[PDB]
Amino acid sequence: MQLRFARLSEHATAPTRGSARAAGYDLYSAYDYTIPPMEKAVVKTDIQIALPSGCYGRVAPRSGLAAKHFIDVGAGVIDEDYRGNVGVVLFNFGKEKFEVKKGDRIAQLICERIFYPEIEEVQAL
Amino acid sequence: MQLRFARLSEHATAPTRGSARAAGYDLYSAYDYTIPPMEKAVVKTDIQIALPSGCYGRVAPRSGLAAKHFIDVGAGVIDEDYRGNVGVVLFNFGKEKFEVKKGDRIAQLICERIFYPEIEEVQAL
Amino acid sequence: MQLRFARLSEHATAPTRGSARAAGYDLYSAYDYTIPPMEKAVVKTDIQIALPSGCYGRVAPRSGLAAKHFIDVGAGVIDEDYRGNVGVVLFNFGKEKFEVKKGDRIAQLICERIFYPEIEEVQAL
Ligand SMILES: O=c1ccn(CCCS(=O)(=O)N2CCC[C@@H]2C(O)(c2ccccc2)c2ccccc2)c(=O)[nH]1
Ligand SMILES: O=c1ccn(CCCS(=O)(=O)N2CCC[C@@H]2C(O)(c2ccccc2)c2ccccc2)c(=O)[nH]1
Ligand SMILES: O=c1ccn(CCCS(=O)(=O)N2CCC[C@@H]2C(O)(c2ccccc2)c2ccccc2)c(=O)[nH]1
Ligand SMILES: [Mg+2]
Ligand SMILES: [Mg+2]
Repeated sequence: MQLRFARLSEHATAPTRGSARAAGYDLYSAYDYTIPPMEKAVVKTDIQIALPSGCYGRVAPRSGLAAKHFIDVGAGVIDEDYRGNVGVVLFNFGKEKFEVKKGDRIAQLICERIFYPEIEEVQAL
Repeated sequence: MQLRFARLSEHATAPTRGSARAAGYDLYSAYDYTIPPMEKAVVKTDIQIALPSGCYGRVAPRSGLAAKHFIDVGAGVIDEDYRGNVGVVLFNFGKEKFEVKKGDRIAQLICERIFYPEIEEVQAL
Repeated sequence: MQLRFARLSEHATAPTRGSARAAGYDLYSAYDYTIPPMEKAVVKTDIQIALPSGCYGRVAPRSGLAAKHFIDVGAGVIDEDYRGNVGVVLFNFGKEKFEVKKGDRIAQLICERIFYPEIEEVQAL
């Protein structure tokens, strides 16, 4: 099934995936942020998504931002039934401030397949 | 396609999942920990788990603890055959200490589906 | 349901997985690196890989390095069609430098199953 989304404001950008077999859709900041050194920011995308059945959506790092600028992505687990505004929690572990501009790609969204098991307690395994 | 667990001591709390389609089961600390700024702790759950076949268990961040308190989860890959005490490695990148009380939810456990491929070397792909 | 790889230099070490049900294959450094406290390094494996169809390759942390040495892995999303040198972005959040010696295992490679959905914009969910 498809990944669907809707744009919660005009500042949102539709996620894109250039390559057919790329693991994730690019997520774009809907706003300017300045993240000082050793600080975190929630970067809003102003999109809502409806994930396909049988996965969650992992908000995962973009490789170049980590290797060049020491940016990481925190949190990241979007439940299959989440319909709120997707926020990317960015961590700037670098020594200088990191600027996000509206329309910058700042993370990717991977549809990771998972089980939804029932849980059972036993005395010992 | 059940997740089974056992309590290794009476300090453990059975993992829970509120929504049927949340990605993960909440893991609870069995102990109090104080994590100073820019430090790590291994927080013990005092549970052992038996993951379903075809996945590993990812210990992943709770979204709120990351966006509000700059808490991140390190390590996180529990192999399908692991039967030891589940430990959550918490990183506090905040400027203030972070208190874990016994019984606090500190991470979530996601059953992520994976392959177990054989490996082969070639001269060049 | 083969993972295929090729060595790009003679400094590369073939990835290994000791347990049949371990989530990932060990990745080994091709070089010596010294990572200062609160810094990062891109550790080259000098291998290229060809992932099985239906997954991407997560470069994930080794549990012991995170809980003992405060090492974490950045980036980590290797697309199914990536044929370049696999680099591991290591973050040293410890107060002491961390030494990587050529031949050390520095991360694991997990074949995470994923969907590759088409994307559809709707006016609202
Ligand atoms: O990385 C993630 C992980 C989960 N989710 C979905 C849950 C987001 S949230 O439901 O949990 N949420 C939306 C409104 C408030 C809160 C929040 O935006 C937030 C911002 C600031 C302080 C506390 C919470 C948020 C956003 C992104 C990640 C985590 C929390 C994301 O969007 N991104
Ligand atoms: O996040 C993870 C990832 C893997 N595992 C399973 C393997 C845990 S462990 O086998 O690898 N382990 C138990 C004995 C020592 C070690 C440890 O508790 C540890 C604590 C402190 C210093 C060194 C090792 C541990 C626990 C949790 C994560 C990583 C290490 C977890 O529980 N949590
Ligand atoms: O963890 C990852 C995530 C993705 N990839 C594949 C893309 C690697 S890369 O194509 O994107 N790459 C190869 C040459 C330059 C770049 C790089 O080696 C790099 C090193 C130093 C600065 C900037 C980029 C790299 C390697 C690993 C992760 C991120 C960048 C990895 O190997 N490791
Ligand atoms: Mg506006
Ligand atoms: Mg995953």
